[PDB]
Amino acid sequence: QVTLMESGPALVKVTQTLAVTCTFSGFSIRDSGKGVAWIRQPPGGALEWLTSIYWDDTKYHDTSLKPRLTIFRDTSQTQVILILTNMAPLDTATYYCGRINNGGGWKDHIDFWGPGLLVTVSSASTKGPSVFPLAPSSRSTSESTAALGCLVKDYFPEPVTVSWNSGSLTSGVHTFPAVLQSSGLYSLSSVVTVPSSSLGTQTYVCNVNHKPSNTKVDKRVE
Amino acid sequence: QVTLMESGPALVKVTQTLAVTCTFSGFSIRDSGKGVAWIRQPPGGALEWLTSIYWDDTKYHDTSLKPRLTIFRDTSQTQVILILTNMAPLDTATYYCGRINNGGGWKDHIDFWGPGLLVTVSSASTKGPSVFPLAPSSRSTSESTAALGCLVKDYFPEPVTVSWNSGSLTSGVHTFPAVLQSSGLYSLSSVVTVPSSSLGTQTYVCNVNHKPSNTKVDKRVEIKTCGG
Amino acid sequence: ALTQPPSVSKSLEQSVTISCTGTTTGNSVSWYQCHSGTAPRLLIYDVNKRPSGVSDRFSGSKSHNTASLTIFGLQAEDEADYYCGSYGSGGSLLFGGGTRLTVLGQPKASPTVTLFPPSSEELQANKATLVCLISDFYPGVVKVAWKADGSAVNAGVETTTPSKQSNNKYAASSYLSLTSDQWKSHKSYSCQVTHEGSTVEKTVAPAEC
Amino acid sequence: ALTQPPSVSKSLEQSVTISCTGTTTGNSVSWYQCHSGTAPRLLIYDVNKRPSGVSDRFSGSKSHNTASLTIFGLQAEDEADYYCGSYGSGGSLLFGGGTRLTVLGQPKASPTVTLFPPSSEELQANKATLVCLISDFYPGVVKVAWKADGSAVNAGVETTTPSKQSNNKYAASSYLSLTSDQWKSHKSYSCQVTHEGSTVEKTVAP
Ligand SMILES: *[C@@H]1O[C@H](CO)[C@@H](O[C@@H]2O[C@H](CO)[C@@H](O[C@@H]3O[C@H](CO)[C@@H](O[C@@H]4O[C@H](CO)[C@@H](O)[C@H](O)[C@H]4NC(C)=O)[C@H](O[C@H]4O[C@H](CO[C@H]5O[C@H](CO)[C@@H](O)[C@H](O)[C@@H]5O)[C@@H](O)[C@H](O)[C@@H]4O)[C@@H]3O)[C@H](O)[C@H]2NC(C)=O)[C@H](O)[C@H]1NC(C)=O
Repeated sequence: QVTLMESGPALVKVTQTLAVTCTFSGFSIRDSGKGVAWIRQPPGGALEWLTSIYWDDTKYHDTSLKPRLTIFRDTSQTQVILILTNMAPLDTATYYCGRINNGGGWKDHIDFWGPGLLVTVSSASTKGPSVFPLAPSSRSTSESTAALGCLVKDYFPEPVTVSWNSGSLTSGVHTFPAVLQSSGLYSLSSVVTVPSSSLGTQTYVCNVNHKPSNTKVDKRVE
Repeated sequence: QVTLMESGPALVKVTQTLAVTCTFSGFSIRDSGKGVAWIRQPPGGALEWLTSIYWDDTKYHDTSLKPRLTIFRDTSQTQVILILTNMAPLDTATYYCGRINNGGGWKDHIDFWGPGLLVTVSSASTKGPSVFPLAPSSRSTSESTAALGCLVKDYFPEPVTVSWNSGSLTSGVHTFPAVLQSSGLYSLSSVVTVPSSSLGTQTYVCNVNHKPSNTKVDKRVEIKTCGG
Repeated sequence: ALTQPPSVSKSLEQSVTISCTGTTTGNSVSWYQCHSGTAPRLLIYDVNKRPSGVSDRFSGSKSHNTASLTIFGLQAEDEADYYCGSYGSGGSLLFGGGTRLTVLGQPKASPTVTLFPPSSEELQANKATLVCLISDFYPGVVKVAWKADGSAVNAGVETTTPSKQSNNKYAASSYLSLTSDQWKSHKSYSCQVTHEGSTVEKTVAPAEC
Repeated sequence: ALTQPPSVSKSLEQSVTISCTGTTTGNSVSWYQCHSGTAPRLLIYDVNKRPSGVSDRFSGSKSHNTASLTIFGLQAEDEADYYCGSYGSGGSLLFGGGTRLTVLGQPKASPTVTLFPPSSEELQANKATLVCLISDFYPGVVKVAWKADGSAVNAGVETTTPSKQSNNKYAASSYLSLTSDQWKSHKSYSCQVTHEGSTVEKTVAP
């Protein structure tokens, strides 16, 4: 074997609706022990329930969701679809589609999953500033231990697309993780202790995007 | 008042759903005389209805795509949602929500429309706008209708907006035919109509904003020419 | 479905009809406009009847086959497109095929223009987009004399289907989006365009030559 | 509903156990893994039986009202997140609180709090930030203090939780709020926080 390809939009405004799609490999049989499900999770918190399809057109959900929520497949279109009303910001979450199977009389397996997605949600209230320097052009740190850029002004929703490490050098240049700076408005950058001073020997000039307002931006001094 | 709008995302992968929403203003969810519908506008040509709700809380849609279409309105919001299941490139259109009005006994018209929202189907994805100022440059001034603008290139999809001087100077503006590049990207050169001779005593500033991102920018352009 | 003609033609301040002519079994009817692709504008609220928008020059009229719109005082807006809307076959809604109206014998006018080399941000990227704002012209048609150094048709061509303007008169602004080899080979850009007759001129020097 | 503890630890190839609630009627209650929100994995069918194609370093036991993931031989994946959950009723799930764990017995990580000063160019971004860097604490802990000599302050909320690392040497940041007007108002801020009982000063300049 089974697979569960998962697909949907990446990002949306607050107050909008959400919808998402999932398609299996292996059978669509209406009968069998098999059933289908969905899950979500805000980053910084636990995984949580939404809804399922059992054997036959049997379906249900937590009553706490009920009026916001609806769910239908089209297996003639090979697809499962979940639909939700009016995102409050905390509905911003990871999402996943999944599979169920039958054991005993009304007791069941809960065991297999697609790749999942970030349903990004934010206010549209955002601006067009550049990235800006931290570089030794002013005496922040010595040439032997600096990073040159990767700060974007300020805004209401995080994040700037900050990243470090993930090459073969998994140790010694290990990360300093970041997610917020409430500097009158929200704001991001991060640094590692590597030598730099300029783009002259390696790509130490650091250029970046602000994900709630997609526009990658560049700035250099050396 | 009345006001209406089709708020949603700009583009979609072929086999996915479309899902989009619209809002009441200046009226009631109970009006016997008036109700709500959805519509779409084929590229550069024809027009095509989809579906309705009315105050009686009954529902209707065209046969000819039935299983592919859906409507409901969540009374906890009192906002109206349109859904379409699994696209094709030819679904690319301006979708429109609208307020139905009826003389009754099955006699209706549409009384108001929103601005619409454009929707594009593709296997591709978005590319950010690239920007620079437009004015009579170092080698020109003597234009036969003088103009100033925020020039934008290599964008996709289309939605972007422009004005000058704090976003207020907007004399003689319009949308020219949009440029296409063979990569699938697009470009523009839309302008405010403004005199080139005034700059020693009256001079001007660009304002522009994208929409798939709200990339709002202003740029002063006050001394750009150096010749006739 | 509801058939309509593709267009009809009468001249300025004259009068004409459009009608919708297919399965018009539905018999209370409405009519609508779209112009320059903006949000559609109503005309007829029931088949003989209209509100505050255009309360004199248009008129609504009854026939079983020809669901009929009749129009007088024809003016520069009447290059638009027009549509019928009967009520449908019960619990149902319809549109006509549209009619892109074509008022003839109007003024038109050869262009007025702004024409410029690119700002340095593209020269810093080794691309050389000279632009002509082919603008302010009538009728909504083009014939080109911009042959100077191949300027009419290269790289990012919107020497293509025009659009309306807020000054009413049409525009068709277009690029020369080549590399810096533009200045090494093309040195004049005389933006002559014709609109059933006449021309107007603008050019510039190359940027790097 | 369910409940789970925040974290537990021992070294690789050692034994440790993780608590959860449960029910006798809902004895189809089961343990799970998910690593930093990616691609979950089920461990047990009901509370005690490992399914085919799942390995055996561990047991949830037949523990009914309290599902109980013990481990015989710990491995590096045993500080992914781990969850406890069950079938509800009438087409509904039931799901638990998670636990990030740690495999303490690894080398460890100490004591790498550090301050990088701003640069004068940072003021273009409306900032002159304390780049108060936080790595190498074991387990990861900090407590609030801060100073800026005799100045008043507007510190923000800039301290992250402890978080995942490319070499497991646990890390965070606390990049203090400093805007350009705040910088002109207050200037001489410092990275005063108790990184596992250690701290740094290096009061800033542009
Ligand atoms: C006592 O017992 C009574 C019977 O003895 C009960 O009465 C029955 O009540 C129900 C409603 O609760 C009513 O339901 C009917 O359901 C139909 C099928 O769902 C519906 O038809 C629609 O048809 C389209 C076709 O494409 C479908 O797609 C729709 O899904 C479908 N349903 C819906 C929800 O849309 C019937 O529609 C009625 O209404 C229209 C009205 O049209 C006119 O009014 C509009 C007002 O806005 C106006 O815009 C239009 O221009 C029209 O002028 C009619 O055309 C239909 O004929 C029909 O009247 C309908 O909802 C049953 O019909 C009732 N039965 C009878 C025989 O009347 C009663 O509830 C019980 N009460 C108690 C106290 O126990």
